[PDB]
Amino acid sequence: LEPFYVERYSWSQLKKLLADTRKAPHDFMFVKRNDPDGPHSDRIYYLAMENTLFYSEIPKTINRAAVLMLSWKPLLDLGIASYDYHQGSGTFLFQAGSGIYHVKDGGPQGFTQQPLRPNLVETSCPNIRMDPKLCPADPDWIAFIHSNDIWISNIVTREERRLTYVHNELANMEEDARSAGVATFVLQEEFDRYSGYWWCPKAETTPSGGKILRILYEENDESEVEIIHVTSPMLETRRADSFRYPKTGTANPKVTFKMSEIMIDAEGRIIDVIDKELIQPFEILFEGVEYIARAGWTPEGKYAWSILLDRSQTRLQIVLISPELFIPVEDDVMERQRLIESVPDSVTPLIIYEETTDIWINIHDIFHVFPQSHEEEIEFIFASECKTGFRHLYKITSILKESKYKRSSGGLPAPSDFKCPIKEEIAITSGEWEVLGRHGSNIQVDEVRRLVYFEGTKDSPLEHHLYVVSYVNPGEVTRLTDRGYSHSCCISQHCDFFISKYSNQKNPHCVSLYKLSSPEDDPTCKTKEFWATILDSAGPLPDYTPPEIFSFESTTGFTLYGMLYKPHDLQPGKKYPTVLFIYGGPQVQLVNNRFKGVKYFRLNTLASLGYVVVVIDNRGSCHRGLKFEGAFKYKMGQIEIDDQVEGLQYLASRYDFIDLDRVGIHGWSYGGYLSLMALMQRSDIFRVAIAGAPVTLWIFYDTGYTERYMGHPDQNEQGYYLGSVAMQAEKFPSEPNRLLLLHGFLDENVHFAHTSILLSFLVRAGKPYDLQIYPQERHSIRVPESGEHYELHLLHYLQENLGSRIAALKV
Amino acid sequence: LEPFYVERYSWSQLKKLLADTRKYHKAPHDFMFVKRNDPDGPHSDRIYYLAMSENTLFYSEIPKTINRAAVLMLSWKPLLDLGIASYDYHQGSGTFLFQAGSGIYHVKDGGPQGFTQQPLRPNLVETSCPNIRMDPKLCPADPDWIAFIHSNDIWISNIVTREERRLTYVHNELANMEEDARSAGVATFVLQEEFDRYSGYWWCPKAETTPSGGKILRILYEENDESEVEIIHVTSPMLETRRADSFRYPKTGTANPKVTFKMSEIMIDAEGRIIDVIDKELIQPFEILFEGVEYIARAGWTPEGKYAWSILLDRSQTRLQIVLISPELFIPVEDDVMERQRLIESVPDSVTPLIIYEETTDIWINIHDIFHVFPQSHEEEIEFIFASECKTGFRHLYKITSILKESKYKRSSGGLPAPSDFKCPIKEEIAITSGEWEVLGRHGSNIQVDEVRRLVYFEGTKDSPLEHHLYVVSYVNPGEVTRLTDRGYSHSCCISQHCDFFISKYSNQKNPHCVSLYKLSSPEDDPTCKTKEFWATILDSAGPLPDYTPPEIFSFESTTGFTLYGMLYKPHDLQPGKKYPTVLFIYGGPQVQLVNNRFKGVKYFRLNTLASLGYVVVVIDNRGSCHRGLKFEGAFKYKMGQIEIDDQVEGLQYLASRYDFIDLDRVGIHGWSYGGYLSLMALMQRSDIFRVAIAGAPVTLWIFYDTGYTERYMGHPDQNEQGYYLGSVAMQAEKFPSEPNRLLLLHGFLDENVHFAHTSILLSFLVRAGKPYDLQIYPQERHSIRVPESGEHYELHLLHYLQENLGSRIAALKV
Repeated sequence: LEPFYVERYSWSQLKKLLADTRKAPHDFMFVKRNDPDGPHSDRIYYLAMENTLFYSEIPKTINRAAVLMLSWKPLLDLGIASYDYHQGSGTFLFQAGSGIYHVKDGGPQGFTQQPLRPNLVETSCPNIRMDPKLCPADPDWIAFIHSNDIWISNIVTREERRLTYVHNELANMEEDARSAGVATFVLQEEFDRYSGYWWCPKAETTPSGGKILRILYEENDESEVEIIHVTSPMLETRRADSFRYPKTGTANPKVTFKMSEIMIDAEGRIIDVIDKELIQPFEILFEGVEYIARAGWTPEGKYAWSILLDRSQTRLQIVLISPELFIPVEDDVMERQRLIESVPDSVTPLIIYEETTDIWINIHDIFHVFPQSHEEEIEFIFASECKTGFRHLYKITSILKESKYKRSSGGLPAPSDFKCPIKEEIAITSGEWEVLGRHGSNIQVDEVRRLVYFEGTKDSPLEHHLYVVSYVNPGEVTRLTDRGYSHSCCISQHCDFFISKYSNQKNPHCVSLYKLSSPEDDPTCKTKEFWATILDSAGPLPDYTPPEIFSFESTTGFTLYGMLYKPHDLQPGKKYPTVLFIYGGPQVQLVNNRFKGVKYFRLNTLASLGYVVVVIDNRGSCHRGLKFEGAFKYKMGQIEIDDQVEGLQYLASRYDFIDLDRVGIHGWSYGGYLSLMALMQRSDIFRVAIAGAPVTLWIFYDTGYTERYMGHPDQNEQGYYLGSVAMQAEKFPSEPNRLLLLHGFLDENVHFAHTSILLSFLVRAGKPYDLQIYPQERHSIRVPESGEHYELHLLHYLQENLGSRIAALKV
Repeated sequence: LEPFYVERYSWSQLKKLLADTRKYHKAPHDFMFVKRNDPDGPHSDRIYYLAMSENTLFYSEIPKTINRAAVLMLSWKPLLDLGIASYDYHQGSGTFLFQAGSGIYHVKDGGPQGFTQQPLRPNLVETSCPNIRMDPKLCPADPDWIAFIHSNDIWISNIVTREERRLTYVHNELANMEEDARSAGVATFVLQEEFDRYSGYWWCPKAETTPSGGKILRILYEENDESEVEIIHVTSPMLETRRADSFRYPKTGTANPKVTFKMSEIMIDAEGRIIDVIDKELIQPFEILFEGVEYIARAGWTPEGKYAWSILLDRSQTRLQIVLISPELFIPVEDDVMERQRLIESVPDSVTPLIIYEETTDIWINIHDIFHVFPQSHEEEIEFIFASECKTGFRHLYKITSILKESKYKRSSGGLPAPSDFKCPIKEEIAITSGEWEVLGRHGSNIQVDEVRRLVYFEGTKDSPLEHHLYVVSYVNPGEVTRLTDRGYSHSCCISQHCDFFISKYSNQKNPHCVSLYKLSSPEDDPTCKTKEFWATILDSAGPLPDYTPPEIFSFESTTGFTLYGMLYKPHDLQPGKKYPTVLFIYGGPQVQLVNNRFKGVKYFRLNTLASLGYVVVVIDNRGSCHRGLKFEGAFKYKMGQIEIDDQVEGLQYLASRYDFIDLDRVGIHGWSYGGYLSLMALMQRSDIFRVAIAGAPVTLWIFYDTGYTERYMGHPDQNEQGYYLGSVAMQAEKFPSEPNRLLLLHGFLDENVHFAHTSILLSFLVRAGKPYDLQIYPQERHSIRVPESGEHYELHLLHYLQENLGSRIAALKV
């Protein structure tokens, strides 16, 4: 064998090649036409290219010889991120820039043929308005956030009112702290729980003959949370912004629950508002809870629910919270004494389902609730990894029992006093595969036919196929998407059509509309049909040779998957240099059968310079159950590279053109962390390491993430020590050219402190580094000029220290 | 000629190279002479001084005669037993006062109670203060009393009655940064970094006697209000915490601190106990009495304690004033408006500030520590000696006499004073020195005045710009400036208070720093004439250092008119036929001369270590440097960055003709602070000359630097749009090389002077202009690199960078 060498370009010549070589539809919704005679069945509304609202028409019959391309009809007159709806009126609502707008299409006021004009919601608010949500009960009321407080605005009467008076926007950060109706830093980053207020879909009637609308919300008080100083984006000022960051082992925000009551008289104006806190403290009612993972209302509207975790995140609880638990707020001490006794004892919180595990609770969106079937029962579907070790739907019926705790007593509650008995727990699915419940995946639930649809890993972990099965008497799981592709699917609310954003490794991404059929003898059975196309493909894209997906049976008893990009125009005899992209952290799988030319376009660019690009999903990656993910608990850093080195040596034996005297590693966030761990642990295997936003020291990262995977720092001092590359600075090479550090100077998530503190110890260890800073970038890179420079320095750094003979000369 | 290429060592090898090279390796200061007054005794004087074994007070015995056959070494008798930066002394009682860490201690020696023959135990001054007590000062009138600062307020403490008392209630320590930020007795950031004025309060040297038998002491003090000053954030040394400390930094063009004089009258009874302390504001605002003044440069008191004096600059630093301020100008602080109005009218209109000297210049005023007031001979006049470049363009001594006239300004009348209303007439202004050379007045250089013989001793550049020398001259009939120090060495000097001895710390390019005592005699026929004699050695030289070839001081007649000096490090073992890679070291900014006849082996050791590995090392002092007059220095006024490289190149090209071993196709440049600024400018302006540029803590953008410096040399930003733009490398990022392995930035992450945002914002524009950089951060370091482990890693990454991108053949291959 004789080593291949890559093109020694200049700096500007590399900028040439990048500069030269150069979003999908989403948020679908279905509305049927109520059309006695006419042709079209449905009219859908969705978001795509500024990025705004489109609509389309679904024909009742198609010429099955030809392929129907559906038309992108524009819904608006002239981006848009997330919209709301109310079918009973047709009332839309959405955000675009600072302003909020509304139209009508479907309901009592017709189907518009042409693009209807966007009518604005006017305001008496001094600041930007965030997170607009429609009330289902009243189609005319909406709610939104303004300076960490909830307002409501009426888009016909033009009547506005501030509901929560918590955040004093004139007072500064250090003294203020509180919020009401927004999620904190942790709950948005680590739990994808972006909103913090939820409308009630019903309204109680008053003695005057009107209604009372309801809004649930949490009240965070971040007073004990650590203040941290990130540098301000305007480097001109030479100042830093103070923002709250609950570091591992420190206090999280003082969470507690609240609820509103808006009396609307017969005319439609607000009578009088009542703001309501809990009957007792959050510590006493919900004992040992330290996070509010999700919340919302029952379709009934009688109970408001919330999923609640303990601090270590090893105890999920689903609790029902009836509005009769809340009382109005009062400064008068003995008036509240009277308010508490008038509320009964039997009106009590109800833990309808508790579960534990010695790994962790992965929080998911899936929680369908059925209408109140029997009197003191609640039928509901829920997902859980706890039982089998894999996420499966369990139909549960919990007895809504009167509590053994009476607050009148004076005594304090025991741990089991709000635990409901279980009538049943029917496992709807089962196996060595999971149901998906994050990133827009959930469950479409037919209640007449009594079915349930879902995404999962049944056919393969590499493909996210659509599946269907009954919830009453469950059994066989019917696949609804063609093999070889991966699918992020959306089913109709009427269960007759479904749309499937799909791609694979060779062919780019598309979208397709599909019709579901069902024999009239048997509701259970369902078959699909290729109905239409919403977006045609980009074809075998020019200059793009993808990687062939490989798997290998690991020495740890797992089928570890991987992507292998081979050098474009392959030379037998001449072995090539090798580069290894990586993330290998929780909540993320890189290797699946999907088009990796969109986001991972550069990997292909490296393949067309003579770099062997390899990618592996080590133990810890998602979509493969709790036991596979759970491998690294308390042991982040320690195992991951050994899986990568193993999977690399499978490619080394099979394909000997991979030169293991020229091995490079690169990644972002956790990816950069492992890239440092690679060079630190395996100096012998790995030549160069390029660390993007490296987590160098786990005591600096937030609670929500780190306590989940590593526990509380005090009870795992070694796991933190071993998992923190900053401590182990002496273990790095005494050889330059092998350690590049890349980091955004304004990083809120993986603080630049990680890099600076690592560098501090690297300096006193006497260890060389190379370093680039992108001073205008936060966590990722969200500016063209920075991104251009990153890629430009990446390819040149590899060229100068891995690929070409000048790099071979440096040793 | 064929190229030379340096030997490639690894990172691991060079670390050992630099370690071993350093495997080997503070002088005395703050001297004082006290007479033994022992006719029978063998010693005339005893000298006290600060030095290291731990920096502390020592002493030696100065004999009345010596064995002139051999060299007498002086025994360093330690005064103490338990770091002392500075110390105070009262001649009358023999009382030492000095901060040492947290505590403020005192001992007695050499006064009326005699001279000890062993160490003395330091006696702590006890305290109710929670925090560390900074800036101790003995009251000259009463050595029982002292003053100090605590949380930016003046406290006084008696060291026998144990009485303590806070004198100012300005800064409240429990309240945070933004909501408070006032101070009394303390010098602000700008006054310490740019003007080297470290104290902000001054004891009135004499005591007034009350009718009862007690006495009044006085402390003049500066009261600063930093409310309007820019609050800048720098990262906290505790990286652990991931926080940033706030402090006040007047950026170029922004608000400076708002200042004023205040006086504290301390009435003490006949027992030594505080009766009452009155705090006194000025009778009119500082804005009105001192029109135009931005900085209180220096302050103090006349010998008699009759007037407080003050040296005052306007914001542009073109106008300087010396103003006498009577204590009668200060009236008590009264909230009661009817009471104040009476206290205003109590003071006569005839009492008024006295601008006893005023001068302008179109270049700038360099502040200095030379100012000597005489005994008051005539009752409505004052004599003094002062230094100035404003007359000839070179810093010289002038014996000014000023007439303390009554002002035409009466406060009574109600209006504001005219610009000339406080200006005294100058009765005479005798020039004591003159020529194209300067007297020195900073970094401890100062005059000593023999008031009996009517002479003045001083340091200057008369013989050479490369050698500081002591001189003596009359101030009555000034003429022959007699040199006292021996030629061939440069001299930092100290003269005895009795003018019969002088100490020198001297060195030269070959010989390390030696410290010698010399005795000053005079012949009976002419007391104007003075002659020295080698009396003893205080500190002996370390002797020419092993493996240190010192450089040679060259010079060239520049095309700009001036005789520019430099230093040349020839590579060790020259190979005729082979041409070496060149490394240009630079500061090349104001207030600094690198090139002079001193031993550069201590500080600039690695310039030699570069030469031993086969690098030519050049250092040039371009137009802007100190010690060559104001005209020379002024060169880059409004033009920083624009002219310095032209001088550096010209010197480099001068060396290239005289020596062909300079490979001009492989030349690098390196420097710190202003050195790093010009190192960036070298690459930005002269790509063709300079392969690599290694820039330490570089000033990238002049609006981000402080008022006191930046406006001195560049004026107000509004008044010099172009000079700022052209002088700011951050604003000209597009003009950098697209070739990598040329630009290297170094910067201390915790820097207070040249904030790291200079470097970060340069990178911001280098990125969005697609230009490559290399970077090293030193996260535990401020402006200069302090921690030894951090310094070694800089020295290492310097040599390796030079090796891979300039020196060795692997660098040549990279094209």
